[PDB]
Amino acid sequence: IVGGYTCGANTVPYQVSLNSGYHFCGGSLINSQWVVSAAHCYKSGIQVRLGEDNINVVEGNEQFISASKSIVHPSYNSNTLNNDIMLIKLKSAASLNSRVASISLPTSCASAGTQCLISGWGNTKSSGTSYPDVLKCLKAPILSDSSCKSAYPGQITSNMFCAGYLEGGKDSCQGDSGGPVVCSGKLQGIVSWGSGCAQKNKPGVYTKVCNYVSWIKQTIASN
Ligand SMILES: C[C@H](NCc1cc(C(=N)N)ccc1O)C(=O)O
Ligand SMILES: [Ca+2]
Ligand SMILES: [Mg+2]
Repeated sequence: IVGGYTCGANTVPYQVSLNSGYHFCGGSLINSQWVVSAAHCYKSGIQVRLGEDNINVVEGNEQFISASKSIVHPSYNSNTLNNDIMLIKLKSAASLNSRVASISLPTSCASAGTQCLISGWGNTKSSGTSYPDVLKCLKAPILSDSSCKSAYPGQITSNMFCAGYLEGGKDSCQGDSGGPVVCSGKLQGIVSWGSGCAQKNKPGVYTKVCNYVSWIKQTIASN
């Protein structure tokens, strides 16, 4: 997260860190056994880490659970990043409490101007590499479809939306990928891509979760 602030220990209970000997992507807990992340975050040997703040120190409240299976959307296109969504089933159900809780799926899509909370342990520098120890937060609004498409001509599909600031200085970044975009208590987006980080006229692009609610439910029900 670039230009954000320190969230505060366990203030974002649904945030998860995907770990393979190091933090490589974020994710969101949607129930005791399932996590939603980005399809481009797929890899074998994933350990899901819940209840984290400082990802380099065991502070208490952490729960490390292995992924039993990862389900990348069948129509995911790695060239366009269309359908950039993946479901991860936990080997064992997580113990839900005040520090580890699930986030609700949306019943309807969010409108432009809606304020959302984006979080993650991704890079905090627009020019260079600097990964934080603790979870970072950023309040950002969903942009109009017209501004999004004007910023990324011919690269925005119906399954994506832009959020952020056109002036630059505030944005999600590498490492935040797969993480949550929560608006009014609902998971509306997944950190997907963007041109660089916090660059002017280049807002972040996110997977539009409201288009996948039926797919998520049907997939979870059959697995
Ligand atoms: C570098 C490029 N990722 C870019 C990227 C950009 C943003 C953003 N500006 N909001 C968020 C997450 C990302 O993963 C890539 O993975 O190829
Ligand atoms: Ca920790
Ligand atoms: Mg990336």
